[PDB]
Amino acid sequence: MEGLGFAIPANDAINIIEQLEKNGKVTRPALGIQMVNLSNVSTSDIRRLNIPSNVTSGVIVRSVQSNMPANGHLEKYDVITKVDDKEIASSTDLQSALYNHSIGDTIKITYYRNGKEETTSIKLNKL
Repeated sequence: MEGLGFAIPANDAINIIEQLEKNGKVTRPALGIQMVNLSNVSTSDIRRLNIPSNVTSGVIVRSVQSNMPANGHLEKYDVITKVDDKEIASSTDLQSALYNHSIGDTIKITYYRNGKEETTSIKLNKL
């Protein structure tokens, strides 16, 4: 009967020489990806897509960082047409808007590959 354990925390070497002023975690947010509009939102992009109407053209990735998200979540081209339930057209427009309002906020990117709809959730890094 009965039972005694330990209830003792980890060791403490105490070896710090910096006051710092920030936090830290395992996985952090990222959004350092370069993209470009299909063609400045033109009729040519419409036919290239399939049969849009509410979107009309969009943005396509052409430079992934460490090919992390492109590893599978998205293709090399990654043609995103929707972002955070919002319509886009130019990488500079969506990038500026995102970095403008809602800092460090999480958004959902919706792209299409060979007529195959594919959406993924990604969190933008603040500061």
